[PDB]
Amino acid sequence: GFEFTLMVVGESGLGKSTLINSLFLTDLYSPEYPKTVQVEQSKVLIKEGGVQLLLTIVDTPGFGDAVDNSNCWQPVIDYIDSKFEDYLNAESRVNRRQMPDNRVQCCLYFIAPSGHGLKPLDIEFMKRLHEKVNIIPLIAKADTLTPEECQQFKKQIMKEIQEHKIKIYEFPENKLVKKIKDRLPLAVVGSNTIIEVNGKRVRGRQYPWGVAEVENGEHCDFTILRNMLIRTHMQDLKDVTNNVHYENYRSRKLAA
Amino acid sequence: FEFTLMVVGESGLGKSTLINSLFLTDLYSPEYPGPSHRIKKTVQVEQSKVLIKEGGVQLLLTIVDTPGFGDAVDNSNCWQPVIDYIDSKFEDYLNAESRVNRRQMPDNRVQCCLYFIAPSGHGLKPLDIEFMKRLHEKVNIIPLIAKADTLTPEECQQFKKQIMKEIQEHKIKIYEFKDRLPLAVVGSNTIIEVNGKRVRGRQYPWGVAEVENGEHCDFTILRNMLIRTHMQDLKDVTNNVHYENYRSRKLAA
Ligand SMILES: Nc1nc2c(ncn2[C@@H]2O[C@H](COP(=O)(O)OP(=O)(O)O)[C@@H](O)[C@H]2O)c(=O)[nH]1
Ligand SMILES: Nc1nc2c(ncn2[C@@H]2O[C@H](COP(=O)(O)OP(=O)(O)O)[C@@H](O)[C@H]2O)c(=O)[nH]1
Repeated sequence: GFEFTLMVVGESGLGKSTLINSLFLTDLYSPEYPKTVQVEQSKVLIKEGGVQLLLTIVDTPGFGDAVDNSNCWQPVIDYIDSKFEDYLNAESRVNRRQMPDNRVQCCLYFIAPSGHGLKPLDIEFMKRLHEKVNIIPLIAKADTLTPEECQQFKKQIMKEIQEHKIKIYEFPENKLVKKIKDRLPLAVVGSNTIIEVNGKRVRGRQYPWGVAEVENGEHCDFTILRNMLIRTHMQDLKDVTNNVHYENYRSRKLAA
Repeated sequence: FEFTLMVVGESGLGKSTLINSLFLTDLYSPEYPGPSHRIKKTVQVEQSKVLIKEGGVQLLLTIVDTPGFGDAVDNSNCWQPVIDYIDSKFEDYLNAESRVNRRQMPDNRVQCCLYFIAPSGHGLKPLDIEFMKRLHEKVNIIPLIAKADTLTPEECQQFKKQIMKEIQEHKIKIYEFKDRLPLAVVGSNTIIEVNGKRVRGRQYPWGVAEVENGEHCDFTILRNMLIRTHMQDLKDVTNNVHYENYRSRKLAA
C-alpha cells in the first residue's frame, strides 16, 4: 500500500476536477465549489490490480476567483507549513512509533490558457510556494490552443519562470529520448466521455469540427502527466517533499 | 459615418483577435498592438481610430480599450477608469450643447461596449457581475462568451442559460437587439482550406473551428448586427437613454 497527498490549485472553471477524475477514469472527485480561500481534503482508497493507493486530494476552492485576490496564497502556505509543523512535532517525540504523514507531496497549479504568459497571480503563487511544495504547472484546457500557440505559450511560461527565479518540479528522468523538461509546462485535456473516432472508442471532448482526445500525445500531455504522477515519479515527489521542502522547513524552525 | 466601440475584458480572451476579425484587414498592429501589450501599473483607457473602406462605404471607427482590466491580483475598482471615461464624454457633450454658440459639437460618446466573459463553463465571475452592474446604465453592454471553441455545444448552451439567469438575478440591463444570448464568439484572421474552400478559422489537429460558420459560433450574427443592422440603434440608445439619463442626473444635482 501507498499513500499520496496531491494538492490542486487554480481559478474555478479550468477543468481541475475533470482532470483529477481523468486520472483513474472515475468521477471520484466531486467538489462542492464550482469568503477567504478554504483548504479542504478528500480521501479516496484506490484498490486496482492487487495494489492499494490511499490518495488525499487537497483542494483550495475560491482561489483566484474574487475581485480582490490579495493574499489568497496564504491559506495554502498555512496548510502546507502546518503539516510540516505536525511532522516535526511527531518525529521529536520520545515515542514516535506512530508517525502520521500529512505533508503535501505535489501541487498541480492550473494556468489559464490565455496564450500570452503567466498572470500576476500565477507569478505570486509560484514565487511564494515553490520552496514549500513540489509545484507542477499545468496549462489547463489545452484543446483551446492550436499547436503553434501551445508551443509559444509553453516557451513564454518557462521564460517567465526563469525570470522570476521560480523552482518548479521538473520530473527528473540505449537510445536518445527527448528530455521531459523540454515539454514543460505540460498541457492537459480532461474528459471521461467516450467517443467513437474512426472506429475506435476514445476519451475526449466532442466539437462539431472534431474530437480532442485525452490519451493522444499529439493532442495533449495528459498521458505523460498521468504516467509520471501515478507511476514513475510518485516516489520521487515524496522524496523531494521529505528531503528538501520538509528539511528546509525544519532547519529554519530549529535554527530560530 | 462614425462609430465608437469599446472592448473590455481580462487579457487573453481573444479581444484584439475579434476586433481584427470584424473586417477584411487587421486593425491592431505591431505599431499599436492590442490592449494586452499596453498594460501599465494602473488600469488605463486608450482610444484609437481607423478609417475603414468596406463596400464603397467609409466608416470612421474609434476603438476604446482598457489594458489591465481584470488582470491584477487585486482588481478592486478596476471598472472605475471605464466609468470615468464614459461619463467624461457625456460631460463634454453636455458642455458643448450648453454653449450659447454651439456650432461646434463633436461626439465622442461610447456607443457600444463588448464585454468578454471567460468561457469557464460555470457562470459569471464576481468581476463580470460588478462590471456589468456598474456600467449597464452608462453604455450599451453586449456580453460575449469569449473563445467559444472552448465549449462543447452542450456546455455552451448550459453556460449561456446560466449567464442569462444571473443577468436577470442581478437586474443587469444588457443591450436588447435573438434568445441565443450571450453571443458566443470565435475570432481568427487565419485563412484555412476546409474541404476545398478558404475560410477563417482555427486549425487544431482534430479539425477546424470556422469563425463564419453559424453552427460553430455566433461571430456572423455579432458582425452583421454590430456593423450593419444595429449600429444606428446603438447610437440612438446611447444618445436618447444613457446620455439623457446622465444629463438629468447632473442637472438635478
Ligand atoms: N475545453 C476544455 N474544457 C474542459 C476540460 N476539462 C473540463 N472542461 C470543462 O470545463 C468546465 C469546468 O470543468 P471543471 O472540471 O468543473 O473545472 P474546475 O472548476 O476547475 O474543477 C466543464 O464544462 C468541463 O466539462 C478541457 O480539458 N478542455
Ligand atoms: N481558443 C481560442 N483562441 C483564440 C480565439 N481568438 C484568439 N485566440 C488566441 O488567444 C490568444 C490571445 O488572443 P488575443 O486576441 O491576443 O486576446 P486579448 O489579449 O484579449 O486581446 C492568441 O493566441 C489568439 O490566437 C478564439 O476565438 N478561440
